[PDB]
Amino acid sequence: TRATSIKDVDQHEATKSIAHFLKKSGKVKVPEWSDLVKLGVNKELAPVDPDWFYTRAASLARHLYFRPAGIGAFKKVYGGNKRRGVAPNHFQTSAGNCLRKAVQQLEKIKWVEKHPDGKGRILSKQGRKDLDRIATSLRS
Amino acid sequence: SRVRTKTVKKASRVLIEKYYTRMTNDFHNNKRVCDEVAIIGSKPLRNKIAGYITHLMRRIERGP
Amino acid sequence: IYNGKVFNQTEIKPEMIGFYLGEFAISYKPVKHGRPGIGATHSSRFIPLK
Amino acid sequence: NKRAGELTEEDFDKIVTIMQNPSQYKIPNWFLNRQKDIKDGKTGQLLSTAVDNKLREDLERMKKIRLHRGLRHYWGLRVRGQHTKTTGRKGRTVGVS
Amino acid sequence: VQSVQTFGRKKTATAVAHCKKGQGLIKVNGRPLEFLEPQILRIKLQEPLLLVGKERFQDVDIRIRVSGGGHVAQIYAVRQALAKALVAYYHKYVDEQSKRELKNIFAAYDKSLLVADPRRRESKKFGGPGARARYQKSYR
Amino acid sequence: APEVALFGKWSLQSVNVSDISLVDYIPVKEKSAKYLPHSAGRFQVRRFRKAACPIVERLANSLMMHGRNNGKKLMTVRIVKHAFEIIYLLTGENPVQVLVNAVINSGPREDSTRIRRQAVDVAPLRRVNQAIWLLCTGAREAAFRNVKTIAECLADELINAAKGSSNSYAIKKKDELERVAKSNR
Amino acid sequence: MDKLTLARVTKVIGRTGSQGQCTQVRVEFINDQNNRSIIRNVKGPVREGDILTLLESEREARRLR
Amino acid sequence: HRIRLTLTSQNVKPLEKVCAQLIDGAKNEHLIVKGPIRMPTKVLRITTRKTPCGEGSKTWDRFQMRIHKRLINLHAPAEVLRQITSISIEPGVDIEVTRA
Amino acid sequence: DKLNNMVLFDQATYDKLYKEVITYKLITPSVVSERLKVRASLAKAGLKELQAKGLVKCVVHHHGQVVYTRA
RNA sequence: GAGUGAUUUGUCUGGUUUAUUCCGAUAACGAGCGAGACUCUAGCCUCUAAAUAGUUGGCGAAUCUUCGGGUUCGUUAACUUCUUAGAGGGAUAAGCGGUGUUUAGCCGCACGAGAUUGAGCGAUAACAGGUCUGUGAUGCCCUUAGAUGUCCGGGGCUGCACGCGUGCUACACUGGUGGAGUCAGCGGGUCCUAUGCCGAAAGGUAUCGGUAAACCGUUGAAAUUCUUCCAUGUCCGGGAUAGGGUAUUGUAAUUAUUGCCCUUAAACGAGGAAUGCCUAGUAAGUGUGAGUCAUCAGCUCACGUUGAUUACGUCCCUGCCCUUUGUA
RNA sequence: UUUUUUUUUU
Repeated sequence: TRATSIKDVDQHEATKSIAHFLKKSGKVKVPEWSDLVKLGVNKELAPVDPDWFYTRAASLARHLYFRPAGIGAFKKVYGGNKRRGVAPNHFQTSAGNCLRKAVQQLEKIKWVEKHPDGKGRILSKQGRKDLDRIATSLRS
Repeated sequence: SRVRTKTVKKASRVLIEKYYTRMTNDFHNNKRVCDEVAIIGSKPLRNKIAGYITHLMRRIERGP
Repeated sequence: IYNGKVFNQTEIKPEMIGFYLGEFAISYKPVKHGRPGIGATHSSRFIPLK
Repeated sequence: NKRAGELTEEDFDKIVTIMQNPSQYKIPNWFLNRQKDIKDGKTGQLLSTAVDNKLREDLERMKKIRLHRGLRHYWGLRVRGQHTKTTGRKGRTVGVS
Repeated sequence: VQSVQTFGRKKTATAVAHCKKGQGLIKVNGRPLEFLEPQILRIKLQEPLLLVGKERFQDVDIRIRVSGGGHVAQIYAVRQALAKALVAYYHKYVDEQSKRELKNIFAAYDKSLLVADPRRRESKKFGGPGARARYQKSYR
Repeated sequence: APEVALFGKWSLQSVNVSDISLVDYIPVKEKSAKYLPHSAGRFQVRRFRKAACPIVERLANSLMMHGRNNGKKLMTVRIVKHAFEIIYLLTGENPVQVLVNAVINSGPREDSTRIRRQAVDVAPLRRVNQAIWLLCTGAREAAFRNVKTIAECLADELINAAKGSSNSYAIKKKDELERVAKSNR
Repeated sequence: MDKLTLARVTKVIGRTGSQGQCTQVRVEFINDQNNRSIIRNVKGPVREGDILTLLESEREARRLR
Repeated sequence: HRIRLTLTSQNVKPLEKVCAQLIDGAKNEHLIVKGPIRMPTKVLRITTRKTPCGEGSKTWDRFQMRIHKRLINLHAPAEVLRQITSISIEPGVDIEVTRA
Repeated sequence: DKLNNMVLFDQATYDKLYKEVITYKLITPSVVSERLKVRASLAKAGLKELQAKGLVKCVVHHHGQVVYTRA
């Protein structure tokens, strides 16, 4: 009766499972510089997890399940406080290359479509199918 | 605070002296009466006048 | 190079390539301090009345 | 996720080889602290005492050519155009008379 | 179609609860009540159910839509809307005796479950950093 | 009506206040039996309204001090939750009862005022207010620049205070005030 | 060493102290056959019905003028 | 078609008077009239220092101008518009007609 | 005096962890660190091993605090 | 009325009130300004309306499903609960108990959304207070072309042994670092910029839409929540100072405009004598918008989010108001 | 408990 959509499960578990699925599928081509870059100006160090790309793409797909968006919107979604040293913190957007490439890979796996109005990306016909399957797998 | 100014007190005295019959011991009745018997430029002022009129009625009943 | 008041004569050596002319004609004079005056410090603002 | 003590010597040799030849191991030129050297033009990462040696050479170069930045450097003042009226005071209070 | 619509408020957060005849569902913005952040403030959402009894909720479908404010304010608005929706349902389709009982339990536990807290931010006044505080005064 | 348990774990109806003077100033049971110590209520509109605030909520309120931690009531509630778990796991009895005993023992019963000082008695409300203030102050100091976490420090302070041992910060300060006041009699 | 005496506040005489911080009250001993009623100075907010715990009960406060 | 009547003013009373007059005209001509839709008011705030110099306590003057906007939707292809729009008019209110 | 606190388990301390610590009523990284003079990170790493082996029970597993008890 | 007069009385013994607010007494009677009333604002609730706001359905479609349901778009009716903004009601010391001079009123209770929400305005008489550098406001004085007018080119207003004021960032596990997950409001725009593509970033590039409840924008803010590593070490706290490279604004960036990348990594271990602000959605923490703005916010003016400890007093310090009194 | 001063003219 329950646990038939992504909205009925824990979002942390949902992203973990989606990342696991993306890694297992073996169809996601990670950027060469994955182990070489920060994920935005506000960050000080590179990601601790070497597989951060899969988690980031999983989070992108999970949020696309909730609302359509674009690269600019996701830059704010993953942006945050930047510490300017001896000056007060301010909001800073995240990097855009990682977001773009992750969404392009999600398109390659036929999980994301272009908005029919041509103003962003939307979770695709197969994307909803797969994400609901992962959610109902989480079940419990 | 809750001390009524001379504006309210004088208006209440004139109203009681001129419309004693219509003034009962009920605040809503006094308010409705004032609405038509006087032109008051503010609802808070009208309510203050009506309340003091009722308070004066309560004493009038006891004595002069 | 004009420094605002006078033309500082300067030979151009090969080691000055890639810099501005103004970097070689200082516009001010280095400060040598001078035994602070009356206004400095809060103690030394009082003038006797008589 | 390992303590440096649990590493052997050839691990450090590998790391040091990478550090001295970052360009060989696909470390982009924008990752290095000395790119397009003013004298040699080579792009590399200064390490150990090389950093201090290069700092000395840079200051000496500017001072010798009498660049404003070098003059300020060897005068001991701030060189990035900060206000020096109120901050940076590391001296002794001087009284009046 | 047996349906009522109530609302709860707190600070700026406002929640609108639509409670119809159903099989015992409660969904906030499409998510279950057990996965609403912050985690620690989940017993606050469960409190109406705990006090009244899940048996008096299992006959309705309450869909809540909340917006404005912050996390804590939205939690409080949601719980208030839930309580008011149940009371309104029992008032419009169940006996006044049961409605009175429901109001009695809710008011005995917490008054804010039914009556909105009227506190709102006070405007800042010049000469100080906030509503009441003033900038430091130097007397010399 | 179901029994209300703090955090859904600790029973309130089994808590008793030894001090008759503080029975009506330490709200624990009956109307004060609340599931969470986070209730966004107005306890300062009138003079003695704060006396109706649940004691656990007062603890959480007083733990969010030193502006670094100002306004973080969720973190403070989590801290009290973990401290209560440590209390139960270490002593064996109801952590709410432990807190009540600590509050009973931590409040001074005689103080000094500037009327050189003059010894005066302490009203029950102030006795409770200082009890909470001293306990939270002791935990905060113990956890600063220390490996022990704030929850662990809070647990130790409550345990020692409840036992009356002169190792808790609050008990030491309480005895200090009474001793000084006894001199100014 | 005087026994801990519990006393209920029968009435509040009024505020006192240099800054008006203390409260002069009248207290009546709880466990006392004669019902000793005296005047005390109290620190902190106190109201009628509050039970104070006097470490020593012999002292009496000077009545307010 | 949908004729849009946009009436904007800085004073509520004249604006509502004109709006009521237009609504009454349309109803009298038995037209399909859509009630007055009230757009959120626009508040323009200028906060300035009162002093013309830099001296004294720092006191600020808070000026604000309010703009109220009313929408009226009409299904009127006949020239009844011309009449209803021409008769009603009042200073301080600016009305505009659009062929949406 | 600085806390000369070890980063990895010496053998004697490792055996102490399996013998004494498992009997403590309250088991937390801070207390075991103060007992065996071990970095708190090591303390909780080893407590994870103890939990995996089943000699301790987790009671609180917050990111800001972990609490274990004797089994 | 009282005094020759300066001047008094009115404008009070007393009680009360935030209040020269009222009751009352009264050689004064009758009035005015100020206070109050008033305007805006915050609640909570009922009539008007909503293809620039939305709901409840109905109807298509596509996912999962424990088969009974959940989620999701794309859309023609009923309705305004939510949204917007007009019109109204609503609270007043009116009801009950106590108290008080049969008053003015005060305390508590009840009813209630609320039993003092915050601002604006704000008298007589003054200050040698600030402003001639806001002004085609201005007297007098000075100057008027080897100018104190005006423009053009450079420099300075930032210059640094030092003293002071307002501040920002911190000194750490109530934490920092990498993830994951989520909630605003005031308001701005011809300039905002969606959205594609490139770039590690900064940013670049083709342009949609919008002069706006229509688009930016469901304004996906921070603090906060959950996880991972770090553990009392000046260290993964702090990020000053400095080197190199690098985008962008602009005629021009040197005396570094600002931002980005790598590197260097200082004092600081809770701060003496002193001293400021503050009573509830307040303090404090936290970010956002606007002003300034070609570029540049650590400033101010506002807005929200998280949200307390203490007191509900006193005249002891600092002052203020009224009366009596003394005064060279 | 202690608590001294305040240039000339205007």
